[PDB]
Amino acid sequence: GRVIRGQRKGAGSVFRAHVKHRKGAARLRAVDFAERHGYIKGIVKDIIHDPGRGAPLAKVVFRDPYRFKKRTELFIAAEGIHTGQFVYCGKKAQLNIGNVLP
Amino acid sequence: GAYKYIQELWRKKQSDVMRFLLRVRCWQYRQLSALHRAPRPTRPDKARRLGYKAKQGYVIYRIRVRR
Amino acid sequence: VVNPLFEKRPKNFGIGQDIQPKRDLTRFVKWPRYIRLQRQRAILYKRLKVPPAINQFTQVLDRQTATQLLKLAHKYRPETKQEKKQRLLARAEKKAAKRPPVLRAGVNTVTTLVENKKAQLVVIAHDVDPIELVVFLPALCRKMGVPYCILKGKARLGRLVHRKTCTTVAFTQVNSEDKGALAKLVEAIRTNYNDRYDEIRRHWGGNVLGPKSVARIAKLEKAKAKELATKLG
Amino acid sequence: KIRTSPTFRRPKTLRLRRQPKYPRKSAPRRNKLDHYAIIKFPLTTESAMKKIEDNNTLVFIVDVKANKHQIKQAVKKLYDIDVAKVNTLIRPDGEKKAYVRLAPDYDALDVANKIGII
RNA sequence: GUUUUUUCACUGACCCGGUGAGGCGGGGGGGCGAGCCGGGCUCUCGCUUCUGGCGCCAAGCGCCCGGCCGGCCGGGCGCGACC
Repeated sequence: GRVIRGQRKGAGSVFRAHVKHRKGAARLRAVDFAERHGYIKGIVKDIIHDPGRGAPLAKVVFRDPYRFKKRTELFIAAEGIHTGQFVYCGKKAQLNIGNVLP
Repeated sequence: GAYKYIQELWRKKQSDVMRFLLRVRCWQYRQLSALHRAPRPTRPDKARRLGYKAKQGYVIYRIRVRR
Repeated sequence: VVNPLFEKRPKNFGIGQDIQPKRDLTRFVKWPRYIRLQRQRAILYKRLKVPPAINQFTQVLDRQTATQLLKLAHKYRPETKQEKKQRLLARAEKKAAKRPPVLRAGVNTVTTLVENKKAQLVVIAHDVDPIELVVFLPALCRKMGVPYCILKGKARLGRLVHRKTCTTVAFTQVNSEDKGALAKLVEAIRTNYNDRYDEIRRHWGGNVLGPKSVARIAKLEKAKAKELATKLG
Repeated sequence: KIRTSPTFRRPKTLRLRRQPKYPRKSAPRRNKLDHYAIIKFPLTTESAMKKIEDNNTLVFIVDVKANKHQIKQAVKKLYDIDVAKVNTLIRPDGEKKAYVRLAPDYDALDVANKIGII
């Protein structure tokens, strides 16, 4: 017989995800010395809508501890997070909403 | 001659010395590419028996295939 | 004397305070594949149980005997390509109007003369890249009663001859003024290599964990031993 | 020397230049796009005669591989006249037509008389 | 006495994740608390939380050498940034 519709989805090329207007892979900040032994502080710049996703994203800006650069990450926005809020990261970070820690 | 000793040495592949050497060499060649140039013959007496002469223009390539 | 405009400006290199200084990071370099491969090949010889016939090459002649051995071997170097031609000239003007003793090189020559009782001392390099070339030769020297020694460097053994590397070098015959100097070496080499071959054949190598993995078990056994050291009183 | 970065880069080695022991070809090739081969013939048509008379230009059929610069410096050598500008087109015949405007002090029809078109 | 198999572990074959493979493991140095009477030890941390700011390309100290008349001028090394 003919190859069925659920079988045809694994080949791709029609059933692939529509990722043209998506803002990027939403993920946590990568673990380093600061987030492993202390905390690092960043700022929520804006909260954007990611297409094909009910959750909003937050663009959080940190500063690199080794280079004079500003690093941009896309977190998934906890409810209650506003812009201008400082988001802390690491083992010694306090326990508040929007504050990642182990 | 040393070549007769190396020849009878390679016939004891189940011995401790040869099972150490074969395992570490298999690990080393597994970390390289699928085809690359060896700088010299690994097994010189057998290369010599098969027709390798250690002079200019004789090239040795080491290669792996899937079983 | 001092200028009041010369301030002292310290940098607080804490977490999140200042940008870190450009520190030494040789441990955390992503090394190339050949460097990484040879470095963790050097660790596998410490981890895996090395059989004694390969482990015996790690047991080596020490720092002061090697200099005496090479000092003796410098008097019996083979001729270069220049003295080879000069001897052919000297033979020609000898014809117009005895072999000196030299060093003998090559594992195929050394094995044959050890079998034929011609060698008086054998020097074997410790870093032969296929170890099958000389892994049988300490046993062949010990059974035929020929004194053998193991030396740091096929390169340094390859400087006695005028080549890149040499694997084994045999003293077969020496001069009469250097016979005593050779016999001085032969006694010390025989009491270290040929006499202790029963213990050489039983000494497995490697089987050593890493420092990070032995500190972890040392702390654990320290806790388990201090339990007994403190709960008894 | 310390490793400041955790990335190993390939060190820049010395690169020598080509010093061949023999040239691969014995002689340089002759420039086949010569000043005579680049300009084939002019047009004597009534559409080109008005172009010569009124606009002080000359109309040539040139080689198809020719730039405007090459056409300019080719007219300046064969006919000893400088050029205001060169406008080229490619005909449906396949040939390249060149309108070559002369300087205001040179007169195109008095150039055309000595070359033959009239 | 060979060998069968069950469990507890190890890493080094093999697998996964992260990263621009950036501070990993032990040790040393400094600070806060329990306690013994200035000294060795159990412990911990080593510096950032009121704010939609800024933060790199060394300050400082020590050691040398180099040209011009202890004084002009300009370099390198170590600590700073523990082994």
